[PDB]
Amino acid sequence: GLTDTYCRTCTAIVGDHRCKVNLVPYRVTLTPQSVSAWVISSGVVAGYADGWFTGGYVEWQVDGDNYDRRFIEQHAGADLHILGGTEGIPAGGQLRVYPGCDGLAQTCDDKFSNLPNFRGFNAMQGKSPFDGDQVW
Amino acid sequence: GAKPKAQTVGWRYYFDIHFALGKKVDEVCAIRASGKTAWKGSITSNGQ
Amino acid sequence: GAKPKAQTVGWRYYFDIHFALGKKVDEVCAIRASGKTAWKGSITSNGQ
Amino acid sequence: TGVAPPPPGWTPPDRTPRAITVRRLIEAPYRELAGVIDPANLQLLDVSASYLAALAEAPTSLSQSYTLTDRVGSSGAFVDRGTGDWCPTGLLAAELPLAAGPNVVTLTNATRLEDVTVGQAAVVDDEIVRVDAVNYASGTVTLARGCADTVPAKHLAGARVWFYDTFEAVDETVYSQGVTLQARLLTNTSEGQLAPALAATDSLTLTGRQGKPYPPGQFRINGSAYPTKVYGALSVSWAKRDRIGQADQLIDTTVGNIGPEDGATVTLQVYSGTTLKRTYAGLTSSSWSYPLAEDMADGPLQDVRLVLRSVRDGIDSWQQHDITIERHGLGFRLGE
Ligand SMILES: [Fe+3]
Repeated sequence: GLTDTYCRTCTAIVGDHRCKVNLVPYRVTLTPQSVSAWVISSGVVAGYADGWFTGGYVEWQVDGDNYDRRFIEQHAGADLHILGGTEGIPAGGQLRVYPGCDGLAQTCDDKFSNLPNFRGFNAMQGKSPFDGDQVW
Repeated sequence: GAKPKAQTVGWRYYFDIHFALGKKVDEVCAIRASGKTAWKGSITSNGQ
Repeated sequence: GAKPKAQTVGWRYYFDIHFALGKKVDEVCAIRASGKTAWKGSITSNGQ
Repeated sequence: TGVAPPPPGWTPPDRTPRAITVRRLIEAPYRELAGVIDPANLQLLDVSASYLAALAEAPTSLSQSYTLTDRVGSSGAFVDRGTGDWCPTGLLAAELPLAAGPNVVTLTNATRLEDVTVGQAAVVDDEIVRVDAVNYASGTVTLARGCADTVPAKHLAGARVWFYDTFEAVDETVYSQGVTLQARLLTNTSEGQLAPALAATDSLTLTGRQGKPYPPGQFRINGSAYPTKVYGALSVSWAKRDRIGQADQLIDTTVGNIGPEDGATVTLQVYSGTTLKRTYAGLTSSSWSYPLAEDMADGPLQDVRLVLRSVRDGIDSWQQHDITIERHGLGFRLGE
């Protein structure tokens, strides 16, 4: 139950109750062009910069009001890499894809402008104690 | 010759440190250093 | 009377210490003490 | 992978001593020697004795003090003379007019303003002044003009003010007048000392500042200080200052006579704007009037230059008064 570390990165999953970032505007609905064993390719995402979707997840409706979610290893051009393979993904079903946050403060503010809620500690201190040996 | 106009017997060191006490806290009561009570009181809102 | 010819403000201490860093080592890069880089470089053979 | 590691490490302090950018050299007046040298040794000091002092500003907050290095002439090896603390200083936001008595001036880019204390001796350009009041927040201080062995002078905006009192580096060695020195200031930090190769150099010419007698004090003309308007009869009043009696006390021009000095007199030069016409020496009174005999010979002098100084045994004061005044009255300026 620690769930706390004094590191540079955000230490928060994009969209959690701590980031307070609304992903609904960033939702993208698309029909995949081609599905392979490990790669799902679509031309619509080809218009975004490389790594835009890295760290995001893909959710689609299985039955009723329940959706199955899959994380994305990497995004490059028109090809998306799916962790654990693409098995179970419908070839023509409607898919919802959300972006992913790298966690860097520059990434957090330039893309999402959520710097005030940034949970990371970029440049407060790395080691400096007040009971060391020589300050200089 | 004679006693200097002034003598540098020691230096005063100033440092500006930023630190965190953990997760959200309600009230800070006192600060103790080297067994001497430096400050005692109570603050419940962001301030100086 | 007057300012002494010289004043002993401090002493300089010299020590000769022999120590081992463990088993065989390939290269020693730098030495850091009290947060200050005393020496940086690289040596791969027995020498001064 | 997607995540990237950001820089944060330890952010080591950047001590890396720098050379001093703001500094100055001065000659110690009799005021400090009186209060720092015992009478037995002081009385044996000849009139030609001179002492050297230096002032500097901290380039970074990580520097505690600096080392003083100097040598005689342009050749030889520097000999360490000691270390000194940083001298508080500031910049004048507005010009300081020529006027005796307290004057309110605002300072910009002030450093170590908190440590300043009232009654200290402050030197700007070539004038020594005394602080009367201080405002920490706004950096506004009141300065007494024309104190010790100095006289008021025009100081344009941007002049540097030094509060050298108790903040000066002094070389105890005694140097005779006329010798030129080369000295450098080396910064000191916990990481070590600045390498001399990077230290700025400067030169100063000694002038026996302590030896020369103080100039006259209260300089009032016809009851007015530095007037451009006088109605006819010319009356000039001056004060007699004795350096030995004053000792370490700062006395401005507004104070009355403090007695003369043994063998010290007053000399006045009368000019016609560019040319020297009359010269009165050996003056011992506190006032002088232009004799009627020379009024017709020189005729009307609408533009009159008044030069005042003190001389003893042919030793003229380092500074002097000089102003060109305009006369009005009957026979003077009836073109209007
Ligand atoms: Fe974030």
